[PDB]
Amino acid sequence: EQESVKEFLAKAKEEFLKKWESPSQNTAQLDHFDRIKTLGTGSFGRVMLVKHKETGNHYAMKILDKQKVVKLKQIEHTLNEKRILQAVNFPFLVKLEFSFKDNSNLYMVMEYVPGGEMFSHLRRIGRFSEPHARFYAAQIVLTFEYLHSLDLIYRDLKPENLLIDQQGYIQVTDFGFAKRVKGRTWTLCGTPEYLAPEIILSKGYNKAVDWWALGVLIYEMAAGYPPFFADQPIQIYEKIVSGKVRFPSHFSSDLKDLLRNLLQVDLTKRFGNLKNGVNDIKNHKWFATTDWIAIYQRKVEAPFIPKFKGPGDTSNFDDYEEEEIRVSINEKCGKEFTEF
Ligand SMILES: O[C@@H]1CCN(Cc2nc(C3(O)CCNCC3)cs2)C1
Repeated sequence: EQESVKEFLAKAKEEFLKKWESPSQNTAQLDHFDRIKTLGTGSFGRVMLVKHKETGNHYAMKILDKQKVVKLKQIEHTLNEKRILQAVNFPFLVKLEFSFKDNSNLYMVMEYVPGGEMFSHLRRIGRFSEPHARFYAAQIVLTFEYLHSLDLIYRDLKPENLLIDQQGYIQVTDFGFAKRVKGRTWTLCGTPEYLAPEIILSKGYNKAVDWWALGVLIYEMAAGYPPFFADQPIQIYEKIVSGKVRFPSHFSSDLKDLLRNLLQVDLTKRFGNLKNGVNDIKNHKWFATTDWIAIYQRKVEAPFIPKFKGPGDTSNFDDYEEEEIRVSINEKCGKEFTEF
């Protein structure tokens, strides 16, 4: 690669390792914030819009229930998420501003991106044109180049995890399955439609699973639906391990060729995992119009800007039952979460 790219990545790794080896802890508390609205909810946590009482700034606060984290075998995953987020720095990653814990919960306080999830915009418009899909895909290619050079795998790429910001660019959120991996890793995790064959088959796997998931994401952005789907997960998995993929006739020949190389069932033949690494993707014909430096510098005009009224507008997120943030009078699971 050009020495300027090599030097960029060498410094990125130096700065990551310094924060990785000495993580920040305990940098706010719950009563520093006013609760506004629930933005999302899952099996062991939720994300709430909050406002800091002294500065007036808005944030997305992820709240994880310690007891549910333990029951669902997510302890190490939640420790990975916070340790990685407090150590990374890249234009297309949502920034962690504070973290802390109390008797009941773990808290990660992230910047609030008001434009909504890419998933909502995709389903409202139907499908993105190839230039629009390519603008987003270029940001993911650069983000994975950064993460993989730090020995990090992301493991949850899908449209719900890509937020659209006030300039129309992507912010990747949700590091719940991200991990530092120097060789292979073995946990079964991720969303069925996006899993690579080697995860489904219980093999030791590597960063090539993120490049498979980028093929699924680019197909879904340009078609409007993912390439492998079915009513039951087991039927999705049969489709994935065949890798049989039919493309819409409106796909360009260059898009089909890129996708056959990202959706390659043999991980040793998959683009992103060959001798030339990410450069097989950056130099592919489907990306011939992409100015990689201009994208990184945020100098390209975006395909659209979300409609919203201000930094606290929630109109691009959906409505959930509003539940208490209860804090037990007694400490739960203190040992398991000592390092958080
Ligand atoms: O029963 C034994 C006593 C403690 N138990 C720890 C566990 N670890 C998992 C992991 O999935 C393994 C891979 N790394 C992510 C977490 C599931 S149970 C195992």
